[PDB]
Amino acid sequence: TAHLSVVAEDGSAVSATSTINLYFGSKVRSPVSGILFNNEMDDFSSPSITNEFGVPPSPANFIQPGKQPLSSMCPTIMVGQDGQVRMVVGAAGGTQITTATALAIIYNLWFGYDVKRAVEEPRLHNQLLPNVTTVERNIDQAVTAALETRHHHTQIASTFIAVVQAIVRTAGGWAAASDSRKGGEPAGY
Amino acid sequence: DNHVYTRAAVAADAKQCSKIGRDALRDGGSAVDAAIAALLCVGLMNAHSMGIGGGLFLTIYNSTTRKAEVINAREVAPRLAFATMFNSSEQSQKGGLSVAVPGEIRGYELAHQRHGRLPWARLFQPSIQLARQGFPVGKGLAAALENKRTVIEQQPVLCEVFCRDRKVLREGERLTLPQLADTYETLAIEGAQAFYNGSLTAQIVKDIQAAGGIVTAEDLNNYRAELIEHPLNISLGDAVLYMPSAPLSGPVLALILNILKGYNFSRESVESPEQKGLTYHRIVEAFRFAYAKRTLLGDPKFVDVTEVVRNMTSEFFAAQLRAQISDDTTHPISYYKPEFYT
Ligand SMILES: *[C@@H]1O[C@H](CO)[C@@H](O)[C@H](O)[C@H]1NC(C)=O
Ligand SMILES: *[C@@H]1O[C@H](CO)[C@@H](O)[C@H](O)[C@H]1NC(C)=O
Ligand SMILES: *[C@@H]1O[C@H](CO)[C@@H](O)[C@H](O)[C@H]1NC(C)=O
Ligand SMILES: *[C@@H]1O[C@H](CO)[C@@H](O)[C@H](O)[C@H]1NC(C)=O
Ligand SMILES: *[C@@H]1O[C@H](CO)[C@@H](O)[C@H](O)[C@H]1NC(C)=O
Ligand SMILES: *[C@@H]1O[C@H](CO)[C@@H](O)[C@H](O)[C@H]1NC(C)=O
Ligand SMILES: N[C@@H](CCC(=O)O)C(=O)O
Ligand SMILES: [Cl-]
Ligand SMILES: [Cl-]
Ligand code: NA
Repeated sequence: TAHLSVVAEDGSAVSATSTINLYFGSKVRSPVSGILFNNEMDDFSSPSITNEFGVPPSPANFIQPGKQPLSSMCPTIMVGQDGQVRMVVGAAGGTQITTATALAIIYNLWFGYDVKRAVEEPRLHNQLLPNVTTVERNIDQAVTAALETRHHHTQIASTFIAVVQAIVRTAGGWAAASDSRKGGEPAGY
Repeated sequence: DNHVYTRAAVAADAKQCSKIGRDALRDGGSAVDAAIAALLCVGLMNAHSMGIGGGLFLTIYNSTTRKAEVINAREVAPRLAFATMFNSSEQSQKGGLSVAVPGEIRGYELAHQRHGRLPWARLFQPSIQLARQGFPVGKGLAAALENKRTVIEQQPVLCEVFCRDRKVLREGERLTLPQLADTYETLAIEGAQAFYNGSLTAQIVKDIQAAGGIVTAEDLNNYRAELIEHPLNISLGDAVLYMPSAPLSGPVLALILNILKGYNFSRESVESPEQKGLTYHRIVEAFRFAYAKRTLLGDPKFVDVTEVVRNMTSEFFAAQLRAQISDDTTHPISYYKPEFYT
């Protein structure tokens, strides 16, 4: 998955999230065209596959011909009451996409973190099943303590949680940030 | 340098692709032109993540009409697919049978028909060069190559481009994508039809089937990107948030944020350890309540999600869930009432 955010000079905007699903998709590359094919069929639920311990299938997300599989993707554009874009945001990184997108919005909109900080700020994730709270390596450990004393079992993500690209309107114009977890950098004028 | 820009901005996950997007804007492109040009480049530099073999969604806001739209160009199950076609995760994750019908290029075409200002071919030009000339492998791709070292090294058609002397490329080493360069060139000149009903089509079907897949020419001919004029929105303060409904996770996002909005988070919510710890606790619980309802979601053309989605975007419902969040404890799974049937 990759997320990209754009704001043009006229104030129009695009939030685009694209994916071939797992790393290198199906692992099928065409020797002639070079196209690397998705494994998006894996995003369906299957009745005979035991996905996770104690997690049943979701019948709403079973394979039918012509059906699109459920996705965690959520490319978002926030617009102010005056019609001007306020934030362009989304994420990559599997089931953590939605939680990470929520966190980036919370961080900027409510906690007052500037866009770069909103992107770089440590994240955490819980998706109910499985039943564990994952936190990034550099999270404020007072947060970890607050969670554990409230009976969350936490564990630390061996790499990182998601990748966020974002743009936010400021008095100085359009502030952009790409996530250092993957190494991107924005550009503009 | 600082990444605050007076006029326009592109935030991609590779520097050169953000730049390519930015140049398109400079040369008179719309935000859509820039997004397509940048996406084409990301498909090269982060080929593990996305590309013309996959699918996407675009949320687009027009500053003039003050309207938002969504373009759905996500992959679909092929016409020969069925509910019980897979019996292990390995079957659904590897090989041609794991492949759904790619929508990427029809999505770029629809967006471009609606919002493009630059010529189609111009959007591909810088990525054709890049693929043909080569580029140093970035951090993100390098870690992805390391992660799948084994499968890549043992697969000669992937190692062809993703190795140097039989071993996966590392950060700094040169990656060239000479076949994709030709493919991008054909796309630029013959348009989207080359992929779906044109000079690339039969080779696509052949590659997918040779690897055990079931995609046919008919699937490609029939794929359509979909314009959604009324995306999901929620109201947050004086703002509106536009995001895609099912089969994407806008409704999950909506529910998380509507749960949390009744706590009136501010700078104070994170100023002391006491407030901060409680705040992050409340976030996790909102995540759990929202993921509970997620298991009822699916493609709305195949499954009736009208009321589920209605609830997931309702502030009242979110308030009902917030009132069940205990400030002193998390709860067992059943507490959140995950549902697998209506
Ligand atoms: C899985 O089992 C079903 C039912 O026997 C069968 O139709 C299908 O072809 C099998 N698929 C694979 C990939 O083994
Ligand atoms: C917004 O729509 C109007 C008319 O519908 C059009 O003139 C304008 O170019 C559009 N903006 C973009 C960025 O497509
Ligand atoms: C292209 O178009 C039509 C159906 O749209 C079909 O008859 C024809 O065989 C297709 N050709 C290819 C190469 O897919
Ligand atoms: C939000 O969506 C609802 C239902 O489709 C509708 O009341 C309204 O027009 C939307 N709001 C905006 C600002 O587009
Ligand atoms: C929606 O929410 C209400 C509670 O506010 C509940 O009675 C109803 O069952 C829910 N509907 C669906 C379709 O889940
Ligand atoms: C889930 O984690 C919570 C943490 O307290 C615990 O209460 C519960 O027993 C765990 N297991 C289930 C099945 O909910
Ligand atoms: N294919 C998944 C995302 C996979 C990933 O980011 O690793 C989705 O659309 O939700
Ligand atoms: Cl990304
Ligand atoms: Cl190639
Ligand atoms: Na930045």
